[PDB]
This record gives sequence, structure tokens and C-alpha cells, in this order.
Amino acid sequence: ALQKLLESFKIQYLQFLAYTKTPQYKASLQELLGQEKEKNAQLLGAAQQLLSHCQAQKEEIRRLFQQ
Amino acid sequence: ALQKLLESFKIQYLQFLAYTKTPQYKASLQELLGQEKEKNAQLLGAAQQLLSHCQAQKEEIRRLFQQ
Amino acid sequence: ALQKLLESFKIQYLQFLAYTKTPQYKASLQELLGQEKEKNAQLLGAAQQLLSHCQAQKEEIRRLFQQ
Amino acid sequence: ALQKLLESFKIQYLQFLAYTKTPQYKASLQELLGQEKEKNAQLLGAAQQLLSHCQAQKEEIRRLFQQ
Amino acid sequence: SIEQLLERQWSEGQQFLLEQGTPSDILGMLKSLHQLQVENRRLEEQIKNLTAKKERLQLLNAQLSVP
Amino acid sequence: SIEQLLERQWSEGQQFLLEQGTPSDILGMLKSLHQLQVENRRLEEQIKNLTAKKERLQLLNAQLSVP
Amino acid sequence: SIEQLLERQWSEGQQFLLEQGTPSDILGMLKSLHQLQVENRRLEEQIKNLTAKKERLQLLNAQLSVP
Amino acid sequence: SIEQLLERQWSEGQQFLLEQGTPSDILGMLKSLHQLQVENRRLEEQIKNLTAKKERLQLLNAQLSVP
Repeated sequence: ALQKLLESFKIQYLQFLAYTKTPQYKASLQELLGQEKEKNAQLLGAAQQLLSHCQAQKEEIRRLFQQ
Repeated sequence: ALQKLLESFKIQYLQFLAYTKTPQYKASLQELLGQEKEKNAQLLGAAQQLLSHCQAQKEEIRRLFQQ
Repeated sequence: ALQKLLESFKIQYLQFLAYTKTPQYKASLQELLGQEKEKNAQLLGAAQQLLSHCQAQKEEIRRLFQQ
Repeated sequence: ALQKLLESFKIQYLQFLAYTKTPQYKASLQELLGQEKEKNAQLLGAAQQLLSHCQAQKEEIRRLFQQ
Repeated sequence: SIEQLLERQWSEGQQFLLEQGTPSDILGMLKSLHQLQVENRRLEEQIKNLTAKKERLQLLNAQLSVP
Repeated sequence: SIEQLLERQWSEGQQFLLEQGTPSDILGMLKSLHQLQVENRRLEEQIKNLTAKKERLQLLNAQLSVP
Repeated sequence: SIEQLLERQWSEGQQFLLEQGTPSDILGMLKSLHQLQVENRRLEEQIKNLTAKKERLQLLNAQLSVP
Repeated sequence: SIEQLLERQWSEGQQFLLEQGTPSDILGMLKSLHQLQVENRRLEEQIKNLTAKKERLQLLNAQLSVP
């Protein structure tokens, strides 16, 4: 029963393994990473504002309580 | 017209002036001051708690914000 | 002793009573009331905004809590 | 290369498949489910209190705002 | 009791200082200047009230709008 | 200006009602009863202040303790 | 796309590891242990939600109760 | 224990799907795409944190600024 299965795994294995290594490798990966690095740059953005703001907030709180 | 008035002021003046100086002086004043000093002692009470509490509050705020 | 006093009260009484009734009556009163009515108009102003705002606040609170 | 791998998968397959079906089946599963159902009963607990409390809170808020 | 009679000066004095004043012009100028004086005071406090009732009510509105 | 003189009654009246009062016993009984009266009033307001300053300061303490 | 197929292992594997498992006892023991697992998770988060919704809702209740 | 082995598929599969992949180009393309993926996730949550920590911290700032 497993013979019909585990061989069909090995069918897909080379079918995609040496196959997309060639022309659909840097078509997907380099496009993926493209929007990924763009997203990362996006995130670095918000996370900045938020920390920088929570620098400003906690600074104004020191002032307003002592005042 | 004022003659009927300003004399009636002077009627009341000695009527209460040398009158209650004698037996209704330390009957009222010493009873008044009695409950007054009692009230003062009362007030000193609340005002204490409130300052002492607003010592504790502002101390725990230093802690909880730094923590 | 009071004779030197209560008569000096009556000195001031007519001294200002029939005196400023004439030329310094509507000089002061009508100037006083002038800035008074101006103040009243001022106050009616703030008290409006405050009630009108505390109409808006308590209306938006109905919304934001039910929402 | 895959031959050394996919066969070793099939080694483990029957090694645990008809093996623990027998004596280590209701030893683990029935003990697992035991503490699971206990946990579920635990969770049903907290989630109750929290909803029941957030029934009480939102009821007292209706009162205190209208009052 | 000295004050009890000290205000008996201010009451009867005011009573007849007004009474002996011109009952044609003053009856309109006084009443207006008394009525407005009180009204401008009452309005002052009611502002002071509504001042805080706004603030504290705005505090809550902030609360709801945050999350 | 009528009040300007109306308080000139209350001032000079009080001035000599006290002055003609017994300068041995009253000098101690009055001063105490004046001094305490003021002090009990000042304390009243300062309580009223600290009353709110507690409340509002306790509001913040709740805030910090919650999350 | 490697993951796309990596999860094709986990899916078909799980599909037949269960399918070849005893369909009499497991059909009851698995389903229960899957159903409860999910349910205990969903309940966990819903607690985490209601945890905060309590806190923040209790914040407001404090607010109203203060003045 | 079925999952214990179900993840043994995903681990060894991934281990050799990568290992048999081109060790020159992928070693750079994968590592980057793994490293950034994690980093973009970690950043997401840390935003979600700082999102609330801002809000709740801004709540307090409002509090202080009011009276």
C-alpha cells in the first residue's frame, strides 16, 4: 500500500528538484525576496516611529509628573 | 429721620455691651471655643490622612512607573 | 465716647447721600452696569460652550459605549 | 541517495504503526485525553468567570453613567 | 453675638440707605445692578463646575476612543 | 459707593465694639476665637483640595496597576 | 515552492497514517483528541481577549466611581 | 506519537531537500529568505506590542495633561 505512495513522493522530488533549479528559481525567489525586503523596510519604519514615540511619551511623562 | 435710628443703635450698644460681659460671656465663648477646638482637632485629622496618603500615593507612583 | 462716633456716621450719611445722587450717580452706576452687562454677556458665552460641549460629549459617549 | 532515506521512513512506519496500536495506545491516548479534558474543564472555568464578570461590569456601567 | 449685631448695622443701614435713596431712578438701577451681580456670580461657579465636568468627561471619552 | 461706606460701618463698629470690650479677658478669648475660626476655614478648603488631588492621583495609580 | 511540497508530506502522511490506523477505536479517540485540542486552544485565546477586555473595562469603571 | 514522527518527515525532508539543492546559490538565497522571514515576523509582533504600549502610555499622558 505504501509502495504506491512513497514512490509518488519520489516522482515529485526530482520533478521539482532539478526542474525549477534552472529557470523558475530566480524568477520566484528573487521576486519573493524583492517584496520581502520591501516589507522589511516597511516594518523597520513603523517599529521606528513606535519606539521613537515611546521615547517621547516616556520623556514627557517624566516632566508632567515632576511638574 | 436718622435720629430715630442711630439712637436705637446706641440702645442696643450698652444693652448687650456691659450686659453680656458678665454672666453670658464665658457661657457662650467658652462653649463656642470648646466645639471649635474640637472641630479643629477633627480637621487636623482629615488633613493629616490626606497629606499622609498623598505621600504614599506619590511614592508608589515613583515605583510603578520606574517599574 | 459713642457721641463722637455716631455723629461722624451721620456726617458721612448726607455727605454722600444727597451729594452723589446728582452728578456722580449715572457717572458710576451707568458705567459699572456697562462693564457688568458686558461681563454677563461674556459669561453667557462660556457657560454656553460648556453646556453645548457637555451635550456633545455625553452624546458621543452613548455612541462609543454602545459601539 | 533517496533510497537510503525513503525506505528508512517505511522502517519507522510499521515499527510504530501496528506496534503501539496494541499496548501503548490506550496507555498514552487515554492519559493524554485525561489531562486534556481536565484542562478543558479548567478553561471552561476561567472563560466563564470572565464573561460573567464582563456581564457584571457592563451592567454596572449602564447604571453609573445614567446615574 | 457681637457679629449678630454687627450685621444688624449692615442690614438696617443698607435698608434705609436705599430707602432714602431716590425711589424712582434707583429702584431700576439698583435692582438691575443687584440682579446682574448675583447672576454673574452664579454663572461664574456654574462655569467652574462645568469646567471640570467637561475635563473629567473628556477623560472618559479618550479612554473609549483608544482601543 | 454705598457699600464702600456700608463696610465702613462694619469696620469702625467692630473696631470699637471690641475696643470697648474688656481688654483683659477678650484680648485672649477673641484672638483665639478669630485665629481658630480662620484656621478651621483654611483647613476646610485645603481638605477640599487634597480630597480631589487624592482622587485624581488615585485614578492614575489604578491605571498603572492594571496591565 | 519547496514548502508547498513539504506540507504535501505532512498532509498525505497524516492522511494515511490515520487511515491505516484502526478505524474503530481511533475514529473516536482521535476525533475527540483533535476536537478538544482545538477547543482548548480557541478557549485560551478567548480568555486572553476577555482578560484585557475586563482590565480595560474595569479601568473605565474606576473612572466613573471616583468623583 | 504520530505527530512526533509526522514532524520527522518535515525535518528530514527539509534537511535533504535543501541539502540536495544547489549549495552555491541557495546557501545565499535561502539563508537570506529565512533570516528575513523570521525578522519580519519578530518585527510584526514587536510592533503589535509597541502598538498597545503606546496607546496605554498615551492614556496616562492624557490623564496628566487634563487638570
